[PDB]
Amino acid sequence: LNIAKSETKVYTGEGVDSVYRVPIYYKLKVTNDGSKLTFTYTVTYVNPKTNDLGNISSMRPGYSIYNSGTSTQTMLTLGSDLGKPSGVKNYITDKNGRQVLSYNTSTMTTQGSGYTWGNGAQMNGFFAKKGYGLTSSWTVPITGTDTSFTFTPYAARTDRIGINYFNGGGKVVESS
Amino acid sequence: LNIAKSETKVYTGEGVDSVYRVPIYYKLKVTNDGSKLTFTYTVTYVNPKTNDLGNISSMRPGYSIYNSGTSTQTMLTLGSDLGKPSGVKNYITDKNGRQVLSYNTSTMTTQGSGYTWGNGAQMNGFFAKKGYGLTSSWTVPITGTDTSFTFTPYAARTDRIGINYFNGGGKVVESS
Ligand code: NA
Ligand code: NA
Repeated sequence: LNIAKSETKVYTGEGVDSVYRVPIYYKLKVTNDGSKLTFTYTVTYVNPKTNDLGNISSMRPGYSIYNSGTSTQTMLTLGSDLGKPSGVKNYITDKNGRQVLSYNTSTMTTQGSGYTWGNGAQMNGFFAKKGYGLTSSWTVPITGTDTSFTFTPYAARTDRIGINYFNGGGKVVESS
Repeated sequence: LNIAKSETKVYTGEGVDSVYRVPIYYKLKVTNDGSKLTFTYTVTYVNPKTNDLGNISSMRPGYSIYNSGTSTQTMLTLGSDLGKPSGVKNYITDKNGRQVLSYNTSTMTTQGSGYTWGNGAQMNGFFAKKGYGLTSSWTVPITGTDTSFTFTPYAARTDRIGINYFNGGGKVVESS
């Protein structure tokens, strides 16, 4: 049938460098070959649309930027049929996306998999006033040493589900 | 050696029912038997510490509460060596935690696994002014049909990593 061997989508966007008051841009290229996704992520002061570099003539040579945040600032979230990310290659690319030089490879660390459940049950005042409780239970298989988890309690009246009576206070966090 | 066959921890906390201005409580019991974690989650107006029901005599019998939020309000996050959660049993428990009746079982839906990378590389003004870019790349294996993902771009000066130049605007989201 001569089906495509890969499909690639390119996303761009922009923000503002607060220090020099100029636009800063990102480009995210994602390629799907059927076996794996390949991500290529670039931060630059060159507009991807016009290929023109912004006016940063006053930018000092020692000024430096990161393209990633702290270990707790999630940048990538993956669906259930995507496996474990590889190491992250870091490098400097020229105006045409070609590698100028490369730095040390980074390691992906997970913040964990998040879950919720639908068709939530409810407890009425008739039961509540008897001292009854609304209870949910589930099990989670253990496949190795890292059995860490976090749990966020939730309670809300049925006609205003958005207002959490616990408001984020009593979060349960368990290491290692 | 007669090693314990299981270990259990019980977490409690409290919030406020805005409508009736009374404390509302949660209890989370987590049991580890080596093969799986078992979670038991209860929302109630009975104080777990004193075993005393708050004053909700004015609570109308038709008043109802949920113990969970929307499909996007993450309540449980699991570490890398924890597998896929089972179905969630829903039921009403009495003052002593015994089942009074049960409702329909709920289904856990994942919000995905979150990731970040450390040892982030940096680009200096000398390179930026050449029209160069800071680039990271990685691959992700595909094991099924759901290859959805989200990506949040990030850029910050190296002496103030906390201020994201993209501020959350250009988030990349891909279905199904
Ligand atoms: Na964690
Ligand atoms: Na998703």
